Amino acid sequence: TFWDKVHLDPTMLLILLALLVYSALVIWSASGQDIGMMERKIGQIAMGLVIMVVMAQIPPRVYEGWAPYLYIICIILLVAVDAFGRFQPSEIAKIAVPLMVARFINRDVCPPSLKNTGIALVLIFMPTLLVAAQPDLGTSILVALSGLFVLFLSGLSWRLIGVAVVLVAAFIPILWFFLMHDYQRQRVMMLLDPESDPLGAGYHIIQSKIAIGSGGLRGKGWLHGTQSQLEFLPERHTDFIFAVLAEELGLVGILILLALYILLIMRGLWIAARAQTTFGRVMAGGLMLILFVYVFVNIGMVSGILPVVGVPLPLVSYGGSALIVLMAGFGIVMSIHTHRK
Amino acid sequence: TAESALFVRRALVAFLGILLLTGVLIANLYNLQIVRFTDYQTRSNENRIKLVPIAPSRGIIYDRNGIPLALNRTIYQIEMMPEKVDNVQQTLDALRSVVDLTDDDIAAFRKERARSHRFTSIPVKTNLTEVQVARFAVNQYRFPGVEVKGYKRRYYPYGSALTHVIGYVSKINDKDVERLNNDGKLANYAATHDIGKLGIERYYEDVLHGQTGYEEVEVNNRGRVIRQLKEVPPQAGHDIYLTLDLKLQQYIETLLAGSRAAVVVTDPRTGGVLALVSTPSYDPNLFVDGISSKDYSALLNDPNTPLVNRATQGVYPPASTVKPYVAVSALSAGDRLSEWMGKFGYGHYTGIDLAEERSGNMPTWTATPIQMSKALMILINDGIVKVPHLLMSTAEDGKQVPWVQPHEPPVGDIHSGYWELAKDGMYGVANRPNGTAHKYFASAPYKIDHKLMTAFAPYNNPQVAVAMILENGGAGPAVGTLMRQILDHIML
Repeated sequence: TFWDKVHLDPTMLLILLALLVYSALVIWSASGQDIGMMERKIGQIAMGLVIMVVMAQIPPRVYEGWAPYLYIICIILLVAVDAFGRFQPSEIAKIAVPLMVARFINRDVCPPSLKNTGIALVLIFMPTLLVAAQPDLGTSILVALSGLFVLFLSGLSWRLIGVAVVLVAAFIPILWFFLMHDYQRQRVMMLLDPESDPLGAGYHIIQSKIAIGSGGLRGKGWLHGTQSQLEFLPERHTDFIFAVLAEELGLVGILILLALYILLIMRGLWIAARAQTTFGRVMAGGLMLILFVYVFVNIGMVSGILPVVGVPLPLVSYGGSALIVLMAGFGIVMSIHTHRK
Repeated sequence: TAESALFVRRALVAFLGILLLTGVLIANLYNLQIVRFTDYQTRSNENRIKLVPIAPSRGIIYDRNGIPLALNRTIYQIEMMPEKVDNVQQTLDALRSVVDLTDDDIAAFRKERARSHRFTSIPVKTNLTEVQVARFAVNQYRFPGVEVKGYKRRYYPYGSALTHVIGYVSKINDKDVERLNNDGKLANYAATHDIGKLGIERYYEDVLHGQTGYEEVEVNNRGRVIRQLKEVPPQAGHDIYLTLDLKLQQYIETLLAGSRAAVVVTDPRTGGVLALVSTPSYDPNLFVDGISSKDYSALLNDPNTPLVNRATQGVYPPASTVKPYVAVSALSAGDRLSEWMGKFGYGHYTGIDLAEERSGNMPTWTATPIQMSKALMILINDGIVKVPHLLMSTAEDGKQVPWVQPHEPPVGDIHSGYWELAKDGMYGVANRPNGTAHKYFASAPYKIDHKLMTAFAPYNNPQVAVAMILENGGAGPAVGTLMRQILDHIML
C-alpha cells in the first residue's frame, strides 16, 4: 500500500518507463549520436515523469470541480491563438475537452439523453474542434476523437450512431457525384493517396516505405548504432522516428513497440472500468483511446496509408509538448485509479 | 450498476476496433517489408536506394513546316557529393589540374556549397567539353566522390532567332520553388533544374513539361543506377507545333539586324501567328547553361533591353493602326469607342500563348503588337473573333490536334457591309497613289521614333495578316519596303 500512498499505478508506470527507455535508445540511434539532443530528450523525459507524478496526486474530484474552469481558459486561449493571425495550446485542448465532456456526462442521467444531452456534448465539442482546426487539421482530429470516445463510452445510443453513419454514407456518394468537380475530387484523391504523387507530398512517405522495406524484415534488419540509411527522409527524429525504428530494428522492433502501446491501453482501460464515479470511468477510457489514435495515425503515416498529417508518435520522438501532455493524461488516469473511494 | 456494464460494453467495442486497426497496420507492414522483401536487395551497405526523379524529355517545339525549333542535347557536368569527399580542397585542386577548373568556378561552388540544401548533389562545372570528359573518365578513380553526368539542357539551334517567342529555361531558385509549392507542383518538378522563365517555355510550361517520372534505383558508390526496380515512365512533354514559319522568322530577323523592333505576322483564316519577332533576342543558351551574375547584369542594364520581348511586353501606341477599327465602330454605331475597342481586344490580354504578356492601358493608350494582330484578325474575319494563338497543334493520342478557337460573342453582325468598307479603305490606301503605302506595294503581282504598319496582302480571301513595329525607327530602310519583301517571301 505504498504506491497508492504515492498515488501511482505500478503497472502503467513500469510499462511507461520501459517505453521511455526504448524511446531513448531509438532517439540515440536517430539523433546521429548527437549528445545535445540526447541530453534534451532525457530532460524532457524527466520533466514528463515529474508532471505525471504531480498530476497523479490531485484527486479526481478536484478534476471534476475544475473542469469547467480549465475548459473555459483553454477555449479562451484557443480563441486567442487563432486570433493574432504563444505556445501551441492544442495539448491543453486535448487534455481539457475530455474533462469537460466527462463532467457534463457525470452531471446527467446514466446513459446520455438522445438529442437532449448528446447535442449538448457535441455543442461543447464544435467550438473546440473549430478553434483547433482553423490553424491546422492534424491535432483537430485528435481533439475530436479523444472526447468522442468519452461520449461513445458514456452510452451514446446506437440508434444515433447508426443514423449518423447512414447519413454520412449517403452524403458521400452525393459528394462523389454532384460535388465531384474535377479539381476538388483530384485534390481529395491526392490527399487520400499519400504514396501517389511521388517527388512531392508522397516523396518522404515513399522514402519511409523504402526505409521500412530495407532492413525491416523479421530478421531484425541491421540493429541500432545508426547503421542505417535514414537521412534521406529529414526530421527522422520527430515524425518518421518510426521509419528509423523500422529500418534499424526490423519488424520485431515495431511489434515490440506496438505490444507496449497495446499493453498500456489495456491497463488504462482495465483501471477505467473499475473507477467508481462515471467521470473517472469515462475520462481514462477517452485518454487511452486517444493514445491509440496517436499510435495508429503515426504508424499509418509512416507505412504510407493515411493522408498527410502531423501526429507525432506517442512519447517516442523529439518534442516536449506531446510528451508532457501524454504524461499528464497518464497522471490523471493513475489519480483516478488510486484515489478510489 | 447499469452504467458499469454499459461502459464495459462500450470499452470492449472500442478495444476490438483498435485491435482491428492494429491488425490493419501490421498487415500493411508485413506486405510492405516482408512480402516486398526485395525493397533492399542491397548486398553492400554502401549502396543506397534513393528514389531518383526522372526528368521528362521536354517537348520539342516544332513549327508549321515541321522542322525542330528548340532541341534538347546532352550537356555534361562535373558532380560530387559534399558529404562523401575526403578533402574538399585537394579534390578541387585535382579538378583544377585535370579539367582546367577556374577559381571563379571554385567561388561559384562555395556559394552553392551553402545555398544548395545539404545532403544532395552539387554542380561545379558547366559546358564540359568532350576532351575534359575523356580526361575525367580516364582518371576518374583518383577522386573521392566526383562523377561526371550528362543532363539534357534545352538547346536552341537557332539561338537568337526564336528566344522571346520560344523562350528560355533557367535554373529553379527559391522563389520558383515556393511558387510551385503554392500550387503543389514540386512533385512534377523535382527532376528538372531548368524551368521556363518566358516564351512558349512558360505559357505552355505544363504542356511542354508533362508528368515527370521517378524511379527507385539501388545506386552503388559513384551514384550509378545498377538495380532499377520500380520506375514510372516520364510523360514526355507534348511536342507543341507552333503556328510559325521558321524560314519567315529567319528572313525577317536577317532583314532586321540592328534596327530594334518586333514583327507579328499571322494567318486570319486559321487564327495562327505566322511569325513573332523581337530584334535584340539575347542568346538563349546563356541562360540555360548557368548564366553568371556578370553576364545577366550586363543584359539587364543593356540599353537595347534584350530581356524585353517587344511582341508582348512592348506596349506602344498603335498611332494610325487603329483607324480601321474606329471606322468600323462608327459605322456600327451611326466613350462608347472605348467599349468597342475593349470588345475588339485592346486593353485586355489577347489570349496569346505567352504568360508574360502586358495587357496595356485603354484610356477612358498602349497596345502590344499581338493586340494589333488580334484587331486585324477580327477585321479580316468580318467580326468573327479568333485568338492570336501560336499553338497550331500539340501531341495527343493521334499525335496532332488542331487548336480549337474559343467562340466568344462576335462583334456586330457578320452580314453587314461595314467591315468590307474598312477592308476596301485599307486596300485603297495600300494600292492607290493618294495612299501612303502605295509605293511599297505597287509592283506586287497579287493585290496588297517608332515606325509601325499593318496590312494583309491577299485582299480576296486573305491568307496572311501582319502587324509589326519598328522600334525607334530601326536602322534599315522604311518599314514599308521591309514588309514588301516580307510579303514577297511569304508566298513568293
